[PDB]
Amino acid sequence: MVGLIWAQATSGVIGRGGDIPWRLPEDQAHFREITMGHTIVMGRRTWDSLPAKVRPLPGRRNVVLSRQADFMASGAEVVGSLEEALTSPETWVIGGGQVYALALPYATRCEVTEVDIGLPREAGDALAPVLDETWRGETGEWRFSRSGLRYRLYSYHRS
Amino acid sequence: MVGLIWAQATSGVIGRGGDIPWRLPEDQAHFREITMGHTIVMGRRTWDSLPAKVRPLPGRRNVVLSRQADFMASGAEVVGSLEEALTSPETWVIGGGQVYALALPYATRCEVTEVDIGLPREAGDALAPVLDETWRGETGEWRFSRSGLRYRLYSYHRS
Ligand SMILES: NC(=O)C1=CN([C@@H]2O[C@H](COP(=O)(O)OP(=O)(O)OC[C@H]3O[C@@H](n4cnc5c(N)ncnc54)[C@H](OP(=O)(O)O)[C@@H]3O)[C@@H](O)[C@H]2O)C=CC1
Ligand SMILES: NC(=O)C1=CN([C@@H]2O[C@H](COP(=O)(O)OP(=O)(O)OC[C@H]3O[C@@H](n4cnc5c(N)ncnc54)[C@H](OP(=O)(O)O)[C@@H]3O)[C@@H](O)[C@H]2O)C=CC1
Ligand SMILES: Nc1nc(N)c(/C=C/C2CC2)c(-c2ccc(C(F)(F)F)cc2)n1
Ligand SMILES: [Co+2]
Ligand SMILES: [Co+2]
Repeated sequence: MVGLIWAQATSGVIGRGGDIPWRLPEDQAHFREITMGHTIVMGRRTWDSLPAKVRPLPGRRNVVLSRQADFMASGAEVVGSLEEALTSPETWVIGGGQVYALALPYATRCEVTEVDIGLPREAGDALAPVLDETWRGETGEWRFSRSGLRYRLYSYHRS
Repeated sequence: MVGLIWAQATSGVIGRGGDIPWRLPEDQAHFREITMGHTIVMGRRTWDSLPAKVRPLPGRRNVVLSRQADFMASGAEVVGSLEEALTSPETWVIGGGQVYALALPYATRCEVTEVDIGLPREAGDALAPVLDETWRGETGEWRFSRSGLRYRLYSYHRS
């Protein structure tokens, strides 16, 4: 099982300026629940976005994709291809835009948090992947984050 | 990864008289999508409940759990303990009531369809397992089947 997990604005923006223009504790808790115990695969830029204090994310096999053969990610594995990272029963691809696109052919689940923020797309933004017809999606109810933004979860799935 | 998948009335009834006392085509398509490609494990009574013309379920490794040492299920593997049945990247336990109770301590996910049908629990009924607070899951909310019944999906997980 390869899954993708991401949060996006309604416009599809998932990152900007190397970070994320919102922060929902409730979604972070859902992210921890879904990924705990499993492999997490992330691009190098997303690894760079994690403060050294918090990485590797605990209780998970942290894997970083990089084309730099000598890149060092203390507490993680750095691999040069996505296929190397797929040696567990569950692998969660946790970003960013480039790695979601690369991992989509391998995936059977996308856990997508939609953030009710009106965020027009900018040059340089990282964007969520386009999901074609093969994906089956249950659209959850709008929830109120304590941050003030509404959000809802889509659990997309395909065989 | 061991998951349980079932559809229940709100009361918890999943089976009666060797049958499922409703029809929900959207749930069947959902069950097909989640189980396709994977191992499916079922108790002998559930295997018996499938007409020979529609078993084994296509595209899945069908496994039947029975205490009869040399029971034959043409088109499936027969095992005498759930543990022999599991061997998986991904196994879905597909019923019925006895096998769900046996399998729950090994499960990390339950995919539950709840059918809004006023079905009282009756002596002899097959019942769904009742899930702890340790099973964290969203809560679907009510959808309308072309069968005319109302239904919703729960995706339970525990870390
Ligand atoms: N909203 C959300 O849910 C999430 C948002 N984000 C955001 O996403 C943004 C970063 O995403 P993005 O900019 O797309 O960068 P990524 O995080 O996708 O990392 C891109 C890097 O991954 C490596 N890489 C990419 N493709 C390959 C390949 N085929 N083979 C080997 N290595 C590869 C390269 O590393 P190198 O350059 O070292 O070779 C590349 O520079 C940030 O803003 C971040 O905050 C991230 C995760 C979740
Ligand atoms: N709504 C739904 O999602 C579903 C509903 N159903 C319904 O459920 C009902 C059947 O459920 P149920 O009556 O509980 O029967 P099960 O389908 O759970 O089969 C029970 C049988 O499995 C075998 N078995 C049970 N425990 C063990 C064990 N520990 N070791 C080895 N073998 C074991 C025995 O077979 P033997 O007697 O051969 O030893 C036992 O008779 C039917 O009405 C069916 O339609 C079924 C699946 C899904
Ligand atoms: N959600 C959920 N879980 C399940 N384990 C099952 C079925 C298990 C098995 C093998 C008999 C279903 C399901 C599928 C098809 C039908 C219908 F063919 F009768 F229409 C009814 C119910 N649905
Ligand atoms: Co699957
Ligand atoms: Co898990």
